[PDB]
Amino acid sequence: ATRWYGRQPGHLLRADTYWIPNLVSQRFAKHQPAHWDGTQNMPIFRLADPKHKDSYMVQFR
Amino acid sequence: TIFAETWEASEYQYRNKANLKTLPVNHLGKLAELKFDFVEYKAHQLIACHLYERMTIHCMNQYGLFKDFYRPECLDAQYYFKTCVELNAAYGIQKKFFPEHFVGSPYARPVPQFQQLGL
Amino acid sequence: TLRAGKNIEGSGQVHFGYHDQKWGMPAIPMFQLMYYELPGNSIVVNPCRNQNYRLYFEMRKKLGI
Amino acid sequence: RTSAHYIEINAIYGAEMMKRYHKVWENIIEERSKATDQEKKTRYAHPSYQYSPLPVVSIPNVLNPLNLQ
Amino acid sequence: YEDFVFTTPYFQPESTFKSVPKLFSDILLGGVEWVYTTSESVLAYDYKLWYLWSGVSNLDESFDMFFNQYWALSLSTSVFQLFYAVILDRYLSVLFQNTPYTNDWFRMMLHSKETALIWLYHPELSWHINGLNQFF
Amino acid sequence: YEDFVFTTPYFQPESTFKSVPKLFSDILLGGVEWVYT
Amino acid sequence: MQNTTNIVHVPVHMGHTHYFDYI
Amino acid sequence: MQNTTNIVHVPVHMGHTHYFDYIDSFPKLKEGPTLEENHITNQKILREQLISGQQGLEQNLCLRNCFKLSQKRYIEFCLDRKCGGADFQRAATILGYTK
Amino acid sequence: KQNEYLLEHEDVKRYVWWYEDLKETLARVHRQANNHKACDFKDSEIILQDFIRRYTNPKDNLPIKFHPQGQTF
Amino acid sequence: MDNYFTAITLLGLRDQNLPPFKDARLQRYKSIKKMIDLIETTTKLAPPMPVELFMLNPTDPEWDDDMTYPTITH
Amino acid sequence: NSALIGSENQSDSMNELNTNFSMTYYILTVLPGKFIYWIYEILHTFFVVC
Amino acid sequence: KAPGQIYAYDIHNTHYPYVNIKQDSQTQLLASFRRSIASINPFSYRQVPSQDRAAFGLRWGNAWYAPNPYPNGIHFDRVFPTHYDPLAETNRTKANLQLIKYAPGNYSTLVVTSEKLPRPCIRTIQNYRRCQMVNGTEKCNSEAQDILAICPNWALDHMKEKVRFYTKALAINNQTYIRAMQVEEYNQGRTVADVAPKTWIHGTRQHLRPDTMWADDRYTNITQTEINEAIKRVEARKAREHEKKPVEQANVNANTGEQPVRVEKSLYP
Amino acid sequence: PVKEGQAKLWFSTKEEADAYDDKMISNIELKSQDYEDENFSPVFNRKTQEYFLEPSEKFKSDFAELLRPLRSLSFNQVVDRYVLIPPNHTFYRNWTYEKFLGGFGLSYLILRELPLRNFYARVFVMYAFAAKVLDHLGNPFPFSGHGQIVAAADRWNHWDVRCYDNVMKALKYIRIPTVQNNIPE
Amino acid sequence: RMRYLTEDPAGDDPLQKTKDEHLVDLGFIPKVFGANVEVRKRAPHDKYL
Amino acid sequence: RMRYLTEDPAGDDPLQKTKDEHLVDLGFIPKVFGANVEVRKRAPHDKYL
Ligand SMILES: CCCCCCCCCCCCCCCCCC(=O)OC[C@H](COP(=O)([O-])OCC(O)COP(=O)([O-])OC[C@@H](COC(=O)CCCCCCCCCCCCCCCCC)OC(=O)CCCCCCCCCCCCCCCCC)OC(=O)CCCCCCCCCCCCCCCCC
Ligand SMILES: CCCCCCCCCCCCCCCCCC(=O)OC[C@H](COP(=O)([O-])OCC(O)COP(=O)([O-])OC[C@@H](COC(=O)CCCCCCCCCCCCCCCCC)OC(=O)CCCCCCCCCCCCCCCCC)OC(=O)CCCCCCCCCCCCCCCCC
Ligand SMILES: CCCCCCCCCCCCCCCCCC(=O)OC[C@H](COP(=O)([O-])OCC(O)COP(=O)([O-])OC[C@@H](COC(=O)CCCCCCCCCCCCCCCCC)OC(=O)CCCCCCCCCCCCCCCCC)OC(=O)CCCCCCCCCCCCCCCCC
Ligand SMILES: CCCCCCCC/C=C/CCCCCCCC(=O)OC[C@H](COP(=O)(O)OCCN)OC(=O)CCCCCCC/C=C/CCCCCCCC
Repeated sequence: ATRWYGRQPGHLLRADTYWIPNLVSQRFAKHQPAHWDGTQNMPIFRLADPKHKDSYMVQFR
Repeated sequence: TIFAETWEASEYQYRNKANLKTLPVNHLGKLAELKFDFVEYKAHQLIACHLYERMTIHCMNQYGLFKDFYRPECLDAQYYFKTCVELNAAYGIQKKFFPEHFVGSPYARPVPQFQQLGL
Repeated sequence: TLRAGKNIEGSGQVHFGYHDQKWGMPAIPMFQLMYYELPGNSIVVNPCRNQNYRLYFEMRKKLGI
Repeated sequence: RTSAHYIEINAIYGAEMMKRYHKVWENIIEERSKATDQEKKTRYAHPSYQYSPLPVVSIPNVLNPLNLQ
Repeated sequence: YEDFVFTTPYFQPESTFKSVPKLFSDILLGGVEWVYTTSESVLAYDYKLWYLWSGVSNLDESFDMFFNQYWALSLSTSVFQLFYAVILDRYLSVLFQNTPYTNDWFRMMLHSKETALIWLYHPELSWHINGLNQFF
Repeated sequence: YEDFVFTTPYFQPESTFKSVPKLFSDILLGGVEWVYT
Repeated sequence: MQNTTNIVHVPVHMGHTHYFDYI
Repeated sequence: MQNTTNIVHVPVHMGHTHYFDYIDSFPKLKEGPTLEENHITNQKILREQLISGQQGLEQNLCLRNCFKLSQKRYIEFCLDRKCGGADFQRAATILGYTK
Repeated sequence: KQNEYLLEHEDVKRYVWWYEDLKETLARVHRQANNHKACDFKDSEIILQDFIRRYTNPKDNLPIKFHPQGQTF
Repeated sequence: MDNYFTAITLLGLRDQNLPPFKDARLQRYKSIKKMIDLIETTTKLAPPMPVELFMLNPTDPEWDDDMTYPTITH
Repeated sequence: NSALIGSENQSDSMNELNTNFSMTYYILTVLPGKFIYWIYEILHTFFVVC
Repeated sequence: KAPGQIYAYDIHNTHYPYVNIKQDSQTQLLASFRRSIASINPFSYRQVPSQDRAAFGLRWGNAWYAPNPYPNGIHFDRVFPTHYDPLAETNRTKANLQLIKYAPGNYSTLVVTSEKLPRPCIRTIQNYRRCQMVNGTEKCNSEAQDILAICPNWALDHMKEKVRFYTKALAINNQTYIRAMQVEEYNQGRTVADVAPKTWIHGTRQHLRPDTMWADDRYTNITQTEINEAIKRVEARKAREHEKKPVEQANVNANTGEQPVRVEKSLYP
Repeated sequence: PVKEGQAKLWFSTKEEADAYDDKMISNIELKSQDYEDENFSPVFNRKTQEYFLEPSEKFKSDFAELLRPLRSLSFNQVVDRYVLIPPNHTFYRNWTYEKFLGGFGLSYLILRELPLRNFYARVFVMYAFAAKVLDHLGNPFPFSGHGQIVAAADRWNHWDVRCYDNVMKALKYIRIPTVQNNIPE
Repeated sequence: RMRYLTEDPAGDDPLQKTKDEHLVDLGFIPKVFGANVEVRKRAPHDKYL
Repeated sequence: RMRYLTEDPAGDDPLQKTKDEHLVDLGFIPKVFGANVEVRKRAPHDKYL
């Protein structure tokens, strides 16, 4: 049960200046209003998981 | 017995044991290491362990079994063929009499009936 | 231990968890007088093995050797 | 440890008994070849089996596939 | 009960007065392990031999003569072509059983390198081996 | 059988034709741990 | 058993990229 | 679970000595006869067996070897072929296997 | 010399006769068609079913009965 | 993939070649499924033979000596 | 591990049969070749970056 | 008192077959020269073992030969995920300490093994069986209790589990029996009397033509004209079969957040 | 037209047979190499004869050459010759490895006396000789590892330790760790 | 949804659960059930992820 | 005799043995037994230690 609850991914901010591709690309990104759909788990950012397509450059050790 | 050319790699991995071996598909790259000319159809290369068997026959027809067959491309073909049919015979028996050892089997981790939940 | 079927996480014998450790003999005369390392050459086959040679002596006499 | 007497004596015993089995095996093949298809299918058969003939086909009686003695 | 059904088998009250004698059992937190390290003489440089059972070398006894002769025999068209395939599959199920009663280490018949040539004369003994292994 | 008794319950031959549809299940050697630093 | 072992019930596709491993 | 954990079914007594941990004694341990007293006792048995227990031995050794076979049908075949047509229940009484 | 007699038991003959019956049965098995269907061995199923019917009782609860010296693999 | 040589022989790979298209080729694989169940059943009907024929009983008390191999330390 | 002094990584190919299919006299033929290409990599890098 | 020779000595008739797998000119020329002088060469090594002398394996240049290990996708990363593919290269690259560690058993197969029960536990089992076949089951209570007492508990767990395994294997063998002995729809009412007098060779290529157009010379004299007329006939037969076609079924794997059924894949993407 | 041969079809009626030929003929695509043909293909010309993989004459003659010494012998002579080798455990079998590996040391005794004038020229020679040894020794540092020698597999491998069970388990078996990560009880 | 349907193998330790041998001696003979081989795991609504 | 009667806890892995849910779906309904609470472990004769 503990391992299963731990795999439900946490929310990790998209804003990142540590990776040089995001440091350049995010200067041209447009922040759009994320309309609330009635939930408490809207993944409007990236997810704190090593296998996520926007978090693979992060070292989860 | 596998009744197809392709098999799911995960269905031959263990669920409750450490996975130290896989059951890989035929190594088609070894077919290009044969220096001589031979005829091979693509319809025979995917069925398990048969490509290594045909490679061994081609090598034992070009060369013999003495001082000419003893080259790295021919000995790896015979070793792969012998090893492949040994692993598949063991995995085949384990699939037949121990199906609950593998990922994807409904008995590896059985889901209970609703009558056992006490609701 | 690994080949015998026990997978090993981490390494070493400095157990982080709930296990006893053995640090190794302190190289001072106090512990070097009480303890000494296990000499492998002292673990022997039991000498009762030599009593099987009684079978040979009796067989040689039966065969008239 | 397993007895070294067993390992070496059993290795000799098994081969010596194989030579005597080879002679018995030759007599059984010879005696069965001279048996009717009815006898070689009903002898040692289950009691509940009813014999029904098969069409006569040509099947050679080869002792050893490789030409060995 | 109170508008709730808890399905249970029939209870047996006779199980209450069950004679259960308490037996001695002591747990020793801190005891013996499986293996222990010894200290003996060690050489500076050594060599480790490897008796590789490659099966592709006809120079030593690892060459599976039966498997190669009966496989090459099944390649040619014969009336026993399907029978030879069944024999080879039964031989592969015998090598799969490496029990104390079927193995080369203890020099068992039709499992060691010594008796590898006997398969050429009597391939019918695979069923005897598979049954003998199940018995012991 | 041959001078041997092997006690087993009554076998049900109908269990042979049991419709068991295969379901997807993939194993990922190399995945996520419980905690990270 | 490998400490990083998971069983997934839905299909996923992994990236064929050097130095990285992700879905 | 502690790696050096053992479940023992017989009582042991541990020594309460500094720097050492071992089993110093077993409760109610009775010492039997010495190795020499057992030797003299065994020699009296082996001497009687050598002098008066060697007549008609070949028949009993054949019956004992037949009863080490796996199946009963092979034991009967051994008794009929090797032991001069002995009966199964009769040979089992001689060897002491009958209740 | 002590165990030479065991090769005279009739079970040795019964074992060889079973092996020769399997050889003749598998030699008679043949491919009948090339329709890539199960009926390509239509007549062979009858030949093998006759062999199985010859050493078992199909109308039993357990036609294949377990004994410690039997065949499992 | 057990019964390899049996399945390869039933498919005809010892004398001919499989159809070059996946439709008929994959149907030919499923065609031997009945025959493998038959041939496997036949191989499990072998009668027993004395185990003490080519193998001495290892549980015999004669082998309790646990004798070692005497060697020469050349 | 063939370059380590008293290695304890017994599971990293220390207790396995490891043969290759390269040229023999390894430290005379193959190993210097890997170092020759290393010198080319850095000399080519120094020429480019400068 | 001559030393025994293995069968391989009679194949090669010598103890010094200078077998080197490395197929370069320098190696094979030196091997031929060394093979001829091996009778009088002090620097000669045997590659055929005997009872009196051990031997070496196959040579690879100056080093030794071993086949490429069978492809095994199992590996363990150290610094970064390498995505090791055993089928991407011919020879397996060596394992570097900072890159990868391969699975154990470079040369290993899968077998089934069994532990050997303790000798005293075996003696009590033999005593129970012997007392059983002589006196019957009901008079072996003393021998049955000696088994439960003398045999350690791990042995009693193994003995209990062997019975459950062979019970499982017994049902698996009988289910295969029931499928094998099942009478199909194409064999209804057919017996051994309806079998054709044929053998295995009657279904081979010489007697039964394979399902390919160039297996023999059957269609080698066909011209374009006969092909066009054959197309008109196969399309005429389709004027009666195209009237039937299965209806489109529901997609059982429509929900992506649901465990999909391992359905048969399409022949083509 | 359709040519008949030894290999026959598998159909009961003639309508089923003729339907099979029509299906196969309607799929034929002629590829001719001559110009002025309605079916002309310089490249991508198909063959009209199917290839079959068979064991050649060299194949079957060499497999029969491996069994030459067995044909002149009976089974009892084969067992007494190659199986029932009389036990003689007095030989120095490892002399083969001692002479080979010990020759490295004896070769160094003679090689260290080379009349090469330059000291650094002999530095090169010893580096080449160390390369020859290190293919077998592996690790040049002491107390670090073991040498690697592939030896022939015969019936006398480990002959004097066949009695020990733990030696067989350590050499042969690689056990698979379970979820309950423990050594077998 | 994928992480919701991501489980680990082998579940929990069976030795820490109620034994069937203990229930028999307590007066309740348990009934043996078969595996539910027809149910497919699915993810809940997004509000529960 | 003490080391002969020295066992380790928990035995072997229960998830590596034949399941009861699998036997039921194979056609064999297993029977549940009770614990043998009456047997006392003892060491064999000295010749077997
Ligand atoms: C009446 C007549 C009486 C006599 C009759 C007989 C006469 C003699 C006939 C000889 C018969 C043949 C001999 C067979 C015995 C071989 C025994 C042996 O130990 O062999 C081991 C040796 C290694 O083989 P191996 O260990 O068995 O491994 C098997 C495979 O090779 C493994 O395959 P691999 O691919 O894995 O291996 C890689 C390959 C590597 O790839 C290679 O093959 C390397 C090739 C590159 C070099 C090629 C150029 C060499 C010549 C340069 C000089 C040219 C001068 C002229 C220039 C003219 C320009 C136009 O091999 C190596 O690794 C080689 C490393 C070992 C040697 C390296 C260092 C050598 C020492 C160098 C310094 C010597 C100083 C001289 C001091 C003198 C006293 C010792 O075998 C050989 O090398 C064969 C050499 C044959 C002779 C070559 C010619 C030498 C010429 C020298 C010129 C300078 C002196 C001139 C004197 C003139 C006198 C007239
Ligand atoms: C970097 C710039 C500078 C360098 C430039 C370098 C340019 C070279 C790069 C290559 C350019 C890409 C185009 C490659 C086309 C493929 C050609 C080919 O492989 O031959 C097959 C081609 C067709 O074989 P087939 O015998 O008709 O097949 C009969 C089967 O029944 C067929 O039935 P099946 O059931 O057996 O199926 C077989 C399957 C086989 O499938 C495959 O193997 C794949 C084939 C790859 C092609 C598929 C993509 C096709 C895309 C169509 C769009 C291509 C437009 C061209 C692009 C040019 C870019 C500017 O399907 C096919 O056969 C594919 C059909 C191939 C037709 C190719 C389309 C015709 C090109 C139209 C323009 C013609 C310009 C020629 C001018 C020559 C002047 C000397 O053979 C010929 O065309 C023979 C040549 C024409 C005969 C007239 C005699 C001319 C002799 C000229 C000798 C001098 C040669 C040039 C010397 C140059 C230096 C002086
Ligand atoms: C009367 C005046 C003269 C008239 C006659 C003139 C003609 C003479 C020639 C004919 C008579 C020869 C008699 C013997 C018959 C042998 C015939 C033969 O073909 O052998 C080829 C022989 C062996 O062929 P092989 O199979 O390729 O084995 C070498 C492999 O490298 C082996 O590699 P491996 O990996 O396979 O195995 C490793 C190897 C270990 O091997 C190595 O590690 C050495 C590798 C060489 C260095 C590595 C760098 C490679 C350099 C490549 C370039 C070299 C090219 C040189 C080409 C030269 C061509 C000849 O360890 C062993 O295998 C076992 C070694 C220990 C066994 C016992 C050996 C006993 C030898 C005899 C002892 C008694 C002699 C007295 C002691 C010496 C005098 C104080 O090749 C050699 O030439 C060996 C040369 C070794 C140095 C010899 C220096 C002494 C010469 C004695 C001369 C007479 C005594 C002095 C008299 C002084 C007043 C005049
Ligand atoms: C002047 C003489 C000086 C001799 C040395 C003095 C010390 C004397 C003390 C010796 C005590 C003897 C105890 C027993 C030793 C046992 C020796 C031994 O084991 O040899 C075994 C074994 C016999 O082989 P098998 O037939 O398989 O075994 C049969 C067993 N019956 O011997 C060998 O392996 C041969 C190797 C012998 C030693 C090495 C010989 C070479 C030494 C180099 C010097 C020779 C220089 C000249 C050589 C000429 C080369 C062209």
